[PDB]
Amino acid sequence: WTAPKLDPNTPSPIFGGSTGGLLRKAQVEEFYVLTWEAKKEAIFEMPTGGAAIMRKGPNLLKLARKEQCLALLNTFRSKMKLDGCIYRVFPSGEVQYLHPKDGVYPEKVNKGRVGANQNMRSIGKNTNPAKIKFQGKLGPFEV
Amino acid sequence: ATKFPKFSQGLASDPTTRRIWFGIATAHDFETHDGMTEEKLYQKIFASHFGQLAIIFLWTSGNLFHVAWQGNFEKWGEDPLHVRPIAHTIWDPHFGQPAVEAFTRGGASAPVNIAYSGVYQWWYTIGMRTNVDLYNGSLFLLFVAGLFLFAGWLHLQPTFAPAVSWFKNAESRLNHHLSGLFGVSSLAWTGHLVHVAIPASRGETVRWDNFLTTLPHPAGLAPFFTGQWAVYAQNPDTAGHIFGTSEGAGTAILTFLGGFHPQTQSLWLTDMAHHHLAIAVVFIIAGHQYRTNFGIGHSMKEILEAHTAPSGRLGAGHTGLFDTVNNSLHFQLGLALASVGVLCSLTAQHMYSMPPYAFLAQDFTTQAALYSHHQYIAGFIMCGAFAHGAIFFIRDYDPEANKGNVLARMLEHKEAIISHLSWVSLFLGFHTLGLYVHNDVMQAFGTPEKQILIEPVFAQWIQAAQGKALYGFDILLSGDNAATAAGNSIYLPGWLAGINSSTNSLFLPIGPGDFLVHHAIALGLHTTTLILVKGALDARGSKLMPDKKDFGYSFPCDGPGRGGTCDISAWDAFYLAVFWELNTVSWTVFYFHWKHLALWQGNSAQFDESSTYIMGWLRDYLWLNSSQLINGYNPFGMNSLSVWAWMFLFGHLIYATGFMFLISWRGYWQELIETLVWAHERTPLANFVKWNDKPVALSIVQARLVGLTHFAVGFVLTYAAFVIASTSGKFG
Amino acid sequence: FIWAFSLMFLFSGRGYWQELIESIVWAHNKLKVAPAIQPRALSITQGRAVGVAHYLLGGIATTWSFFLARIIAVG
Amino acid sequence: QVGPPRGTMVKILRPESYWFNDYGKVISVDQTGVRYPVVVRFEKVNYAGVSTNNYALDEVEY
Amino acid sequence: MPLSDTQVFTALFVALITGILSLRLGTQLYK
Amino acid sequence: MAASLLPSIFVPLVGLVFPAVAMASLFLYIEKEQV
Amino acid sequence: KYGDESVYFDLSDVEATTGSWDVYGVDSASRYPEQQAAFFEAAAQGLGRREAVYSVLAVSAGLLTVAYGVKGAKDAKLPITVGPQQPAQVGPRDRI
Amino acid sequence: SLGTSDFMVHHIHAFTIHVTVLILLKGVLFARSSRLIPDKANLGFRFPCDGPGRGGTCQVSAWDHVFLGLFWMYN
Amino acid sequence: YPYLATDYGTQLSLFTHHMWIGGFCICGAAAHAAIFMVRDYDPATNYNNVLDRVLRHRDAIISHLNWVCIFLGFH
Amino acid sequence: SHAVKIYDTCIGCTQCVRACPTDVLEMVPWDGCKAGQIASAPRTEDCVGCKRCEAACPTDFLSVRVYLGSETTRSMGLAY
Ligand code: CLA
Ligand code: CLA
Ligand code: CLA
Ligand code: CLA
Ligand code: CLA
Ligand code: CLA
Ligand code: CLA
Ligand SMILES: CC1=C(/C=C/C(C)=C/C=C/C(C)=C/C=C/C=C(C)/C=C/C=C(C)/C=C/C2=C(C)CCCC2(C)C)C(C)(C)CCC1
Ligand SMILES: CC1=C(/C=C/C(C)=C/C=C/C(C)=C/C=C/C=C(C)/C=C/C=C(C)/C=C/C2=C(C)CCCC2(C)C)C(C)(C)CCC1
Ligand SMILES: CC1=C(C/C=C(\C)CCC[C@H](C)CCC[C@H](C)CCCC(C)C)C(=O)c2ccccc2C1=O
Ligand SMILES: CC1=C(C/C=C(\C)CCC[C@H](C)CCC[C@H](C)CCCC(C)C)C(=O)c2ccccc2C1=O
Ligand code: SF4
Ligand code: SF4
Ligand code: SF4
Repeated sequence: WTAPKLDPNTPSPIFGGSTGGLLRKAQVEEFYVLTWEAKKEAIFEMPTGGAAIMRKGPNLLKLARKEQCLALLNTFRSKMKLDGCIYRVFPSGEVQYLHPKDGVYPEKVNKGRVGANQNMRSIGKNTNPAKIKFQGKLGPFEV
Repeated sequence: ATKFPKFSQGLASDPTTRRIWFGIATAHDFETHDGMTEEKLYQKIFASHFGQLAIIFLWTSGNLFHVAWQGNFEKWGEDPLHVRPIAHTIWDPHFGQPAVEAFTRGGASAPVNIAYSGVYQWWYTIGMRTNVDLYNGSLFLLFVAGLFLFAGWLHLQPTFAPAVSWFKNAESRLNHHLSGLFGVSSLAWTGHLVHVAIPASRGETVRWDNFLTTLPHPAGLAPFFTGQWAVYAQNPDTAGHIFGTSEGAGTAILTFLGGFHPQTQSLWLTDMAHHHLAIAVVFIIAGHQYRTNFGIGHSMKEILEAHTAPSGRLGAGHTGLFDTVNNSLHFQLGLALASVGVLCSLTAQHMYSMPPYAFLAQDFTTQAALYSHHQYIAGFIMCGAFAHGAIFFIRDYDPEANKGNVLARMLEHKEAIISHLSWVSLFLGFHTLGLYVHNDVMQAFGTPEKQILIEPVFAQWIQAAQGKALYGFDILLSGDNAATAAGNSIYLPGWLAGINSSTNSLFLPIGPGDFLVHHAIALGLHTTTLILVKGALDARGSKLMPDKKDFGYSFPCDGPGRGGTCDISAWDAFYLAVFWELNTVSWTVFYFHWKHLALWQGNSAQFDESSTYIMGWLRDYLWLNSSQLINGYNPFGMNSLSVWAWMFLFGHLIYATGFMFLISWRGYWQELIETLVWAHERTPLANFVKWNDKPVALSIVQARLVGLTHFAVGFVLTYAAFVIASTSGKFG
Repeated sequence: FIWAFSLMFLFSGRGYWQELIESIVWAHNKLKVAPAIQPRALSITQGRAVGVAHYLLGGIATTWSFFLARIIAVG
Repeated sequence: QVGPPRGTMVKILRPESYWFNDYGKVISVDQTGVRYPVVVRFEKVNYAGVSTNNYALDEVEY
Repeated sequence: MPLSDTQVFTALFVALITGILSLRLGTQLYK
Repeated sequence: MAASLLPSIFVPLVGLVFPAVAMASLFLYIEKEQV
Repeated sequence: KYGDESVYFDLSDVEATTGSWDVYGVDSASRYPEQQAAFFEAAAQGLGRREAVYSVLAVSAGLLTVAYGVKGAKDAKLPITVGPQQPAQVGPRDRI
Repeated sequence: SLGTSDFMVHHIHAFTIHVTVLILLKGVLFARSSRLIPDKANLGFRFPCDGPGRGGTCQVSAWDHVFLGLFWMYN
Repeated sequence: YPYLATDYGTQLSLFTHHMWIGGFCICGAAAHAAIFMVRDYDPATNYNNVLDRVLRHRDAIISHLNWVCIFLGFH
Repeated sequence: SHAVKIYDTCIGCTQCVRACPTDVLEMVPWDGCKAGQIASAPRTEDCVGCKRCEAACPTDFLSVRVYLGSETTRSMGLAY
């Protein structure tokens, strides 16, 4: 995984339209793009609602939330055993490689990942909130 | 980001309508504010106390001004038993001509509201007679409120702002509050009663103009400083004394007659002056207990430190609790709320039975309204006390510092406490409900003689000890022994006259219905205490969620995992206990109201017959006394109870709307709002207008609170409308 | 009564009841009465199910008793 | 080999554990110097439905 | 005897001053 | 004279005017951007 | 390109990708008569400023409430302004 | 006969029917997914929630819609 | 039935009974519609049919129904 | 956003990671457990707070914990 995969203009799945697609948030704030390689043409379920047909080869799909993209990708991986990546696209026009964020699915341990938000202690060894009183602390968990 | 959560960045950056709601909600939670030091916390609390004290005094001044300006205080004073007090004029543009013609009561020439707060009887008893006196009082309290607002402003400036250690000075604060806030205040009130209220009760008006010229006693201060203090009790008021006149008026200013003034059915004003004097002496003495700046007095830390049981049954005793109480604002708040709620209950339970205000016992609607008021306030204050103690256990409790003291011991045997609370609650509810259902069935089956009617002989035996001669135990004051002989020198003739009279409510006769309802009350108190103590002791963690102290006082849940953790927080324990508190207080005030209504119609047999089974309460109390209330307005016009009918139905509405927030939960509503967002975004001519904050459903805790608030508001308003309308329809 | 009793299941949540069960289970374990089948609070779905079931039962049976008593007595 | 032998009943000392102050059979103890090597099996399930978890050497007693 | 109009308006002006002072206290609290 | 005048002015003042200004003002502040 | 077959993503055509479309708007510069436009420009000459509108509405609120409490309520013949003009009634226990 | 009270009560009936239909049809249509939870089909027909996240996801399952739906039906 | 209308009690009872049965059965119909939708619904066999298009504008249906519901209640 | 913390009782079973619907959690190499891997939460900004990780964590008490904090758009799970 030398570099993240770039985002081309690949064909989108066949869909008749729905009212569950992108709202104004895509225009003002952000929206997410899911791209996957399909082994064969098949009918999948849109996370917004309705049924769509994915095209053989690469597909591109823009969705409102990362959760929708990841739910659909997890469906593709667990049922159809496909591979896919997610991008975040801002209104300024800069995309952002999101899934898996390493080139390796997070459930598989991969070298080079650095532990973030790890407390090297058990849950009961957290101090009491009275000891961190009047301190800029989120809670006992962040000390 | 926005400016409204000035105290919360995390809410300022929130892009949804939850920002507004949580900035409203967390406004007064100063301890969780960004960049909040202890010094700023204490200074802001001090100035907020100044602020709402000024609010209290403005409320009192407003009551006085409205009674002076729009009320009928003089005329009411002329005929207290045949004049309905006036609260304030109504200027409602929505009134129709029948409403304007039906709300004109008293001698008003405009629509008015009939003051059911007892302020008329109170102000008449304290010597106020004319609208000018009430106006002067209102203006003075306006000045006092302005003074306290200026004091809050001044002590917020850096020169005058006090440090944390000034607040932490416990000894000086308690010395000054006991001696001066309590003691000297009681002395000054005694001086008022002796100089103004008693002379006004005996006919002569003593205002500031003739103050300093009319001696309150025929002898001056010679009996005082020569130690002949019994001269001030030489000639009390005659039994045939008319309040506010000189017929049968004595000269004694301080005495301990006891009982009630026969014409007003209220406490003798000389008794209440002597009472406040004795309190003043006791509290001025008490306020020299602690050591501040003069090398004498106790140290509270060392008092607690030296009280450790030698056998170790209590563990390390109270060692380490001084700093716990003093550094914990939530511990202090829970203690203050606990005490204040107990006091409010005591006021409810003592004002009905021992009315301190002239012509208050004869005005039944005011008595009922005051009892309901103070009991509901007390129940809420109690719920707050326990909630703040749970908050103390989360935020302010230090297990390392409190190691071995009674508090850590409470944590150690919390399961025993909760389990025995559950046992007593289960026993009380099983047996009380079973006896009520049994009595329901026996009445239903036409054999009321087979009811389990347990005579409450213990309470009756107390009453016999206290002078009641109905039951015939005749042990302590009803019998002839040393206790009664000692009592029969000063107080006991008046007390026995009061307690053995059928008219007053000093110690009402007790029956099996009173047994069953007091056990229902005990059920309610034990269950509410179960919920609240469970919340407080499991606040810091339980087996379902060991690390509950890391999530704060109020959080929604810990997810559906581990079986489900809905309503797991101590805040949620409070939220659940408020229902039981409302239920218990309603039981108590239903008992009060029905027993007193039976007394006031003169047929106490109705309650004594129908209070043993639930259908009797549903029929002869709720259904029976709701007739005139629901007929406040109807197709055949309306009367003066139409407002209370509307409020009755209003409270029903709020109660039901609360049920919506309590039963339906967030996630149905979130999806519904999502569809609504789509609709508004895709509607022509409406997409021109766009929300600044993203509309979202109410959060879980927020909606639990909103539903609880609606539940409680509808509860209180419905019952207030009922207790006032029924009592005024039957008695005015 | 059954309608008001349903309000218990409706207005509350599983976490509280589970902790109360923990205290009661402590009391049972104190006397060696601990059941082999571990006591558990109702599931959240079951709590809602019980709440709606008792609510419907109490409301409908109240209306049933009211209607039948009224219409039988008046005739 | 360190820690309790396999098959012995160990009293749990972790305060947050569901089986705190309860007894469970030792299944295995990891000798590779891991933080929680002691695998303890429990007759009764927790709220998550599991019957086992890992403990340190000072979180068990036999 | 009803309150004189001068009495009502004097008390109302005192109230207006009290309200000004309440605003000063509120602003000071908000800092 | 106070009794015949002041209610008819202050009831709309406190129940229509002051609410309107207060709600508008609070709205303008709450929606006011942080910067 | 956004216009390609089965392509609806374009970092150059961000507006079409995100759906920010003017559905019914029209950019025609003039629809009204010019002098009518001039009249209504002059009729709202000072009110085009938001704070001028704030002053207008504050003054209007004060004048409407004063006039309603002095003259408007009486003119509308509200029952509240009309006196009770009926004999009074006494509550139970002969309490007026 | 059918006077104004009959008009009002019949429009009430229609209101209450339409709300019950709202709840039930929302549960059926959003049984598999929503903008809040897209992966709701695999959570099952009868689950309590998806967690306190997303602001709180209580009573999202179509079963919970039948719960509220049942309530309004009763009403 | 003979002497049914004259017996007001049985007539009221039958009306109320069958109303409650009807409302319950409708709520169950919604529940089993949702159960089918979660469990037995296959997007492959429902591509552009009458059900899939309902699922593709459920937002419009629910928003219009909710609007209708609000309107009806308010009025 | 919310706060997600991983504690050293983690056995590296990956169930928290597989349960996460927003890809907040990932497995990293770690010598502390037998499996040789601990979870981590780099993309904490994407945590909606659904607490599926806590539901899927077998260790008693949980090795992954989610503490609800400041609510953002992503945390609120809004498509608008
Ligand atoms: C908190 C005490 C209090 C309360 C509850 C009331 C209640 C009422 N007053 Mg009274 N009033 C009060 C104090 C109070 N007043 C005081 C101290 C004065 C000055 C002497 C007045 C002078 C006054 C007049 C002259 C008139 C009323 C009128 C009214 C009625 C409604 C119109 C109105 O609100 O105008 C109130 C008018 C004001 C100018 C505001 C006065 C309020 C005080 C000074 C401040 C109270 C603020 C409060 C503590 C904190 C608010 C913050 C937040 C909780 C909202 C209503 C019965 C009118 C009436 O009878 O209509 C039928 C009427 O004509 N009031
Ligand atoms: C003689 C000295 C003195 C006096 C009078 C007071 C008085 C007061 N202090 Mg204290 N204080 C003092 C010295 C004193 N202080 C010292 C030396 C310090 C430094 C250590 C402080 C530090 C201090 C702090 C830190 C705070 C106060 C506060 C207060 C106010 C509390 C409100 C109150 O009175 O509730 C009303 C209470 C009573 C009148 C006594 C209660 C009696 C019971 C509950 C009721 C009995 C009532 C009775 C039966 C009649 C009721 C019915 C009748 C109305 C019909 C009060 C005005 C608080 C504040 O900020 O307010 C501005 C506060 O936060 N004080
Ligand atoms: C002297 C008394 C006192 C004091 C100083 C405090 C102070 C505090 N409490 Mg405590 N509390 C009290 C009494 C008190 N409370 C009582 C009596 C109760 C029981 C009801 C509670 C219950 C309680 C809970 C459960 C919690 C607090 C919390 C807090 C803190 C923050 C309050 C907040 O969130 O913002 C201010 C609160 C609000 C703006 C909400 C008020 C909403 C009300 C209920 C609406 C009422 C509607 C109205 C009456 C209807 C009008 C009539 C209708 C006809 C229209 C603060 C330390 C919270 C906290 O974080 O503690 C650290 C917390 O979780 N308290
Ligand atoms: C009328 C309504 C009602 C009733 C009866 C109860 C009853 C109870 N609540 Mg609940 N509760 C309610 C409303 C109600 N609550 C509401 C609306 C709230 C707000 C959410 C609460 C909140 C609440 C909390 C938070 C707590 C309670 C607790 C309790 C118990 C208190 C102990 C007691 O009285 O035991 C006596 C028990 C009863 C009266 C229950 C009914 C038992 C019946 C009579 C026996 C039936 C036998 C008969 C053969 C049945 C036939 C059925 C057949 C078809 C199978 C009890 C089980 C506390 C608890 O668990 O304490 C241990 C507790 O912690 N409740
Ligand atoms: C839609 C019908 C309707 C409306 C609009 C009103 C309106 C009014 N009535 Mg009428 N009334 C009605 C129906 C109605 N009534 C009916 C059916 C009855 C039964 C016959 C009555 C019986 C009646 C009586 C007996 C009296 C009134 C009075 C009043 C006035 C209250 C004075 C005021 O504004 O105080 C200011 C408003 C309040 C104090 C309300 C506070 C409530 C809020 C929600 C509390 C929480 C506040 C919170 C902090 C948020 C604030 C936001 C704020 C910034 C905007 C007002 C003109 C009173 C009056 O004229 O006295 C002057 C009076 O005494 N009415
Ligand atoms: C609590 C304060 C309060 C007060 C003082 C009023 C006052 C009034 N309301 Mg009510 N109202 C209130 C609260 C209040 N409302 C609330 C909270 C609600 C929601 C439930 C309502 C709902 C309501 C309805 C639905 C209606 C009224 C109507 C009226 C008007 C009756 C006049 C009349 O007989 O028709 C004669 C009417 C006229 C001659 C026209 C008068 C037009 C002027 C411009 C009004 C002046 C009012 C005010 C002083 C200035 C603006 C204040 C503020 C916006 C800045 C009167 C001005 C009725 C009406 O006709 O009002 C438009 C009516 O239909 N109100
Ligand atoms: C009496 C109690 C009550 C009330 C008023 C409501 C009201 C509502 N519910 Mg709730 N609900 C309740 C109890 C209640 N529910 C209970 C106990 C349950 C069981 C859990 C539910 C379950 C529930 C669900 C599951 C759903 C609803 C829905 C609705 C809405 C239906 C639309 C409607 O009524 O038109 C509009 C609202 C009303 C008519 C409410 C009364 C308002 C009156 C007319 C006042 C009008 C304005 C007034 C003058 C105030 C302005 C002045 C003021 C500022 C002073 C509405 C918000 C549905 C919904 O939201 O979709 C539409 C829905 O899906 N509710
Ligand atoms: C949670 C918590 C809290 C709170 C708590 C509470 C709220 C409690 C309450 C409590 C209470 C509320 C109590 C009460 C009590 C009472 C008492 C204790 C009483 C007594 C009495 C007596 C002793 C009497 C005697 C007598 C008689 C019998 C009669 C006559 C006279 C004489 C005197 C002889 C705190 C903060 C603290 C801490 C933390 C936690
Ligand atoms: C011109 C004129 C007029 C009018 C007048 C007026 C308008 C007056 C007024 C006056 C006023 C208008 C007064 C007021 C007062 C007020 C007050 C006195 C208030 C107070 C408040 C408070 C005290 C509060 C506090 C607080 C809060 C609650 C919040 C925050 C915190 C604090 C604490 C700050 C008329 C038309 C009639 C006639 C002609 C002439
Ligand atoms: C009805 C309802 C909603 C929908 C309610 C919406 C989101 C809020 C409605 C607010 C509007 C703006 C009307 C508010 C009317 C109030 C009288 C205004 C109070 C404002 C104060 C700040 C003064 C929920 O989001 C919810 C969530 C969890 C459990 C139960 C429920 C629930 O029952
Ligand atoms: C009361 C209550 C409980 C507690 C109820 C307990 C767990 C179960 C109810 C008691 C039954 C009766 C226990 C079964 C008893 C055995 C069958 C024993 C034989 C009976 C002999 C006594 C005769 C919840 O678990 C709950 C969960 C979610 C929302 C609301 C609630 C809720 O309101
Ligand atoms: S509250 Fe709703 S969401 Fe949070 S746990 Fe209980 S059920 Fe699941
Ligand atoms: S956190 Fe719980 S689930 Fe995620 S890996 Fe560590 S142990 Fe397995
Ligand atoms: S909460 Fe939901 S999102 Fe945040 S980590 Fe746990 S699972 Fe992934």
